[PDB]
Amino acid sequence: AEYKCNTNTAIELKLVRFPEDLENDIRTFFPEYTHQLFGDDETAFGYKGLKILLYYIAGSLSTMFRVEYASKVDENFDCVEADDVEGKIRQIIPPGFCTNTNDFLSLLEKEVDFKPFGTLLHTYSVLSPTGGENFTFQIYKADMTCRGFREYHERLQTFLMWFIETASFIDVDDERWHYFLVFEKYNKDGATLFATVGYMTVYNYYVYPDKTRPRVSQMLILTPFQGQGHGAQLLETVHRYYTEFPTVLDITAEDPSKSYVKLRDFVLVKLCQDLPCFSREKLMQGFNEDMAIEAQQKFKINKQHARRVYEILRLLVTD
Amino acid sequence: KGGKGLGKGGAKRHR
Ligand SMILES: CC(=O)SCCNC(=O)CCNC(=O)[C@H](O)C(C)(C)COP(=O)(O)OP(=O)(O)OC[C@H]1O[C@@H](n2cnc3c(N)ncnc32)[C@H](O)[C@@H]1OP(=O)(O)O
Ligand SMILES: [Cl-]
Repeated sequence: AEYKCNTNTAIELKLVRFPEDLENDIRTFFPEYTHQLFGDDETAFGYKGLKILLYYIAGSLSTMFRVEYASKVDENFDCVEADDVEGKIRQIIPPGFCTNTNDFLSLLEKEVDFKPFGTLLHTYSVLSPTGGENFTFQIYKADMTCRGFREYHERLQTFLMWFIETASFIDVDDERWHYFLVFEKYNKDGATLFATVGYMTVYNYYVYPDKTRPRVSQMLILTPFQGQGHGAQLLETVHRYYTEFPTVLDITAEDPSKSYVKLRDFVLVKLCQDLPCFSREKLMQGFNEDMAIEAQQKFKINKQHARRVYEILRLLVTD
Repeated sequence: KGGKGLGKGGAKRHR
């Protein structure tokens, strides 16, 4: 019974910039979902003191994968075999990971060579109000023409399984996939390096005869960076990106979560708040179609979402 | 795993 383990707490994830991050428990985070590998019960059988280590170098996401345990069942005395935990994980990470912290640390030495993929879209800083540290972030649009992107995306996509309930891996040969990446800049040994923060995949969905309606598919801000404004920056940058294309109608999402809906409401209200069609005097007259029209034309906001924007803003202007 | 253009084609969790 001590040989059944919850895989949501057994799987230990780290993003590593400095050798000491390996021994800092603050750096470790845990899946929200493991049911797609370990079933509805999210349990692995056969091991006491199970640790599934998935450690990633912060930028490149070069991977160390190790399964550790205190003891395990012996089919000779227990008459049952332990679960193939190692095989399950290898189903969703690419080959070539290292298997010990020595080798992982040697890869960390050259992490300065890691550079962000694609075209720079936006840079922003979180400036200290109090004379402390400032932090600097950048958003890129990347694709499979970028050297090393294909392999990096394979390392990255594993994180969707832990954090998006119904995540599936996309067909990267499909040319309608767009990729948006968020990086934090940081210094180490007098150099400047890039840490992966999160990303979004967007499907450039065809609307006959000659338009598209970009569909937000998979969006993830990695645990350590959540609730700090990055998700909002990312969705805003994405809207701003597609706003330059007349052939884009507006932007939607694939089966959005409650938390995504909340995020989207936040971003879209911010974008629309000072538009002429959403003035207080207009809001007080009730929803008008030209609010959807203006939101679509200015920011590629879908009509359904423009209506929510109206509701939220009407509530804001009243008591 | 999902059909064409889908990234959320996996299983829901049923505790
Ligand atoms: C639906 C899809 O396309 S995929 C599913 C979305 N992804 C996931 O659920 C994966 C796990 N979660 C995440 O990756 C992230 O937490 C995201 C993308 C949901 C949100 O990104 P974050 O960087 O954490 O959000 P950010 O800090 O920019 O939030 C901006 C504002 O949006 C709203 N908001 C964002 N997340 C939430 C939430 N979970 N609940 C309620 N409101 C939220 C809030 O108003 C927030 O402001 P606040 O922090 O002052 O309350
Ligand atoms: Cl939607």
